[PDB]
Amino acid sequence: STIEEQAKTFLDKFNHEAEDLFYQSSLASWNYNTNITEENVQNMNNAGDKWSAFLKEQSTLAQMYPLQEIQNLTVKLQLQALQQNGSSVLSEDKSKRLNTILNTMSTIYSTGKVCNPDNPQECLLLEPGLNEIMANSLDYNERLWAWESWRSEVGKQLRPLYEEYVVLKNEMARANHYEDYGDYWRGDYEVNGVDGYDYSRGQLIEDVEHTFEEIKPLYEHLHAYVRAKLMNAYPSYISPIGCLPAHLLGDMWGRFWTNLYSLTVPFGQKPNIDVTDAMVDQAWDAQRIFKEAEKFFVSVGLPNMTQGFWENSMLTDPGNVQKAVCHPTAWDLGKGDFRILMCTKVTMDDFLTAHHEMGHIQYDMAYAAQPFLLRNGANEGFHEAVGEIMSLSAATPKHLKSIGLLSPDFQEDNETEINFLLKQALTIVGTLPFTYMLEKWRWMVFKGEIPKDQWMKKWWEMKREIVGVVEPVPHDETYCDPASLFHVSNDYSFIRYYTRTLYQFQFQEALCQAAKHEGPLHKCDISNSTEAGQKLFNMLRLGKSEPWTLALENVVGAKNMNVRPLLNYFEPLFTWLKDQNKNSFVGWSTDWSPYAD
Amino acid sequence: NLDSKVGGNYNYLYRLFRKSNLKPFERDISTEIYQAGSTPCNGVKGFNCYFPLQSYGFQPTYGVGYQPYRVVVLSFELLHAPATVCGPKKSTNLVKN
Repeated sequence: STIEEQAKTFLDKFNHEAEDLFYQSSLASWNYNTNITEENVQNMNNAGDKWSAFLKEQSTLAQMYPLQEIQNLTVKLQLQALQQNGSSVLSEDKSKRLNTILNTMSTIYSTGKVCNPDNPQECLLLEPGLNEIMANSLDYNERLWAWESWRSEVGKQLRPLYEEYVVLKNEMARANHYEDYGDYWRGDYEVNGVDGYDYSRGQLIEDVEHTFEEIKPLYEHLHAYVRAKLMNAYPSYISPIGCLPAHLLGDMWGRFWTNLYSLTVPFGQKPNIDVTDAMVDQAWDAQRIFKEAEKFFVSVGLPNMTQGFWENSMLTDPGNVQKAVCHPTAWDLGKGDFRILMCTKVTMDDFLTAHHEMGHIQYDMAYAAQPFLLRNGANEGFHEAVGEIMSLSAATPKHLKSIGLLSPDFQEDNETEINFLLKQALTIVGTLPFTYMLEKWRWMVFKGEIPKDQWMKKWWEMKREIVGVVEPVPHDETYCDPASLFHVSNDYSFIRYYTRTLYQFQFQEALCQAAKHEGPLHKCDISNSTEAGQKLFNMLRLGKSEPWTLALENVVGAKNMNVRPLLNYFEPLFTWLKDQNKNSFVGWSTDWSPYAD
Repeated sequence: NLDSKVGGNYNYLYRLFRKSNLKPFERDISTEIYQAGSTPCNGVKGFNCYFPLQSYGFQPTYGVGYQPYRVVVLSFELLHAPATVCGPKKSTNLVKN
């Protein structure tokens, strides 16, 4: 008779129906990604629309069960996502045009290309074509031609499409009783219903701002180290107290600095750790790469992989007859069906990638006992963070000497470890200011604090303050930098990259303290230690059924994000960068411009 | 390797909802619509009216743990009737003298 009995009955039947259609919807996308056919493209749209319209029909009966009469926490969380009507709150005209803008911006990004200024006949697409050239290009003009001319036909063309994207998504949050669309992505961290563990949505703005303050002294020493290496090439354009050009960051948007690791090597007289040449002599194939990584999950106490996982894996691309996407992705269908689509070659990166791709599958096995509505990560940052901490322990020299990749006589000292910590810093340390910059810019534009004319005015102004990057050619309001980005144009969460770095280092420090490892943190290895896997398995099976602030306390003992593991793991590198930057100026100024002298 | 086929098998169903718990050794084939709340149903699907029978998805691609298992349950009951069924016997060799 109570509402709780009626709400639980609706959730018991919905978990079965939603799980059956989601499996066929994910299976249709699997057959389309592994094989390109005219039958699979129609099955993906058919099975995709049946599952999409299924949540819309069940949302009508979900709003008829108020959460005020439900005293159960697990019931209100299952009805939290079903209470939202999605795009049904928008008007019929705005709902149909919303999917059009998303499909148009995604098509222009895929079909966009920049023709060679020297060769007007040859026109190369961005991915892979332009993304590959910008990596190894050392030329000043060649990098500027691809970087500047892209946003001319893309950033300027997507501006009227981006203006409509802001207006349509703001009307959805207003009907959902949200302050703005920027608050919608902050609702994933929302926690209510438990005394003392409540987490406000507006708290994330102060959290990412306060944790970034302690990141500055670590980032300023690394930014000055990279600038000192590239100063001798162009001393006129690159000022010691100034900022680095935007096109020289190693790729189009400057997401990762790993492309610059070649010229930034502190010591070139010492060998580097590489497992590529070691796997060639051992003669290993794609079958034993996942097999050796499966034993890594057994040594920590985690269950092994099912027979259907290794049998259904796709280990290569059979030519152009049957084409599959080589971008590594872990696809979770349902009911114990786990598959991964990746093109596996023999490289040092594919070894660490195998631990990352199998980390998502191993992560899904813990909470798989939960209902379909309760199967998910506690937030958007925990998805990729679980797979990264598995690869960090594999990249250590201790784990490489265990299975025989690295020779046991290899000398491990400060000169070898500082070279390894610098490669990870370019991917990690360089990501945090860039992710905090673009995400905070979206929150300010979606809120309305920045007029449409000041989008680019505040973009490059706040860019020299955060990441210390100035544009070689000044741009007007016609260009839009985030419009060309993969995550913004495809409507994917851009905040998950900033919080992931803080979550993965907390887990790295906690697991090494449980297994009683001594010394620096980058020397830690979680293999053969079953004590750390038991403490982590308790949180992995919770998912989002419990508050992420409560599940985080059961591992690291912290109720929020903390920079202490970020500084300690980078402490050996921070001490070396401080001594090398004494001859240079630590920090940068925002008043310097390459075209303003 | 037998029941599961490509595309799914909807022939095998199960009773998801019932007003109470079944008694030992009881079989209920009633298809009557389950009523969760006080809202009248009268065999019509709607609010607080759910069709109890649900389908088992059967394909070879599902994980090993959720694969369907054919279960044969033998009920052993000793009544006051004369015993008939017994275990197998054994015959040995015959010797004389």
